[PDB]
Parts: sequence; structure tokens; C-alpha cells
Amino acid sequence: EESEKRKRVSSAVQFLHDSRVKITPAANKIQFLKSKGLTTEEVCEAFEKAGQTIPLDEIKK
Ligand SMILES: CCN1C(=O)c2ccccc2Sc2cc(NC(=O)Cc3ccc(F)cc3)ccc21
Repeated sequence: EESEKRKRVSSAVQFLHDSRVKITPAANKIQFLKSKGLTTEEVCEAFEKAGQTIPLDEIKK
């Protein structure tokens, strides 16, 4: 749980840093990360650690 959480968040951060990912809508990114088993908590953390505007309009909670 703990180790898999750390790894998910870290993978999400590198994901958000990908130049091809960055130019896509926030919605795409959230939905993909959710399909990757991240919690909304972890999604929010990833955006923070990646220094990217946490997408405020959060539909999928
Ligand atoms: C091929 C480039 N790319 C996308 O275009 C893209 C853009 C928005 C949403 C999903 C995708 S699929 C995709 C995935 C990835 N990376 C992974 O699938 C690896 C990964 C990322 C986050 C995780 F939580 C687990 C594995 C990189 C670029 C990329």
C-alpha cells in the first residue's frame, strides 16, 4: 500500500513532466491517472509536486 502509493505518485509526476502530456487538457491527465489507480488525493499531490496548477474544477472525486 505505502510503497505502491509512493511509486504511483512518482510515476504520475514524471508523467506530468512529459512535454507531450503537458499540452493535453487537464481532464485527460486526471482520467488517465485515475485509470492508473491513483486516488484524487494522489492526483492532487502529483500536480503539486510537478509544480502545475491543480485543476480546480474537480468532477471525478
Ligand atoms: C504518448 C504520450 N502520452 C500521452 O499523449 C498521453 C496524454 C494524456 C493522457 C494520457 C497519455 S498516455 C501517455 C502515458 C505516459 N506514461 C505512462 O503511461 C507511464 C505512467 C504514467 C503515470 C502512471 F501513474 C503510471 C504509468 C506518457 C505519455 C503519454
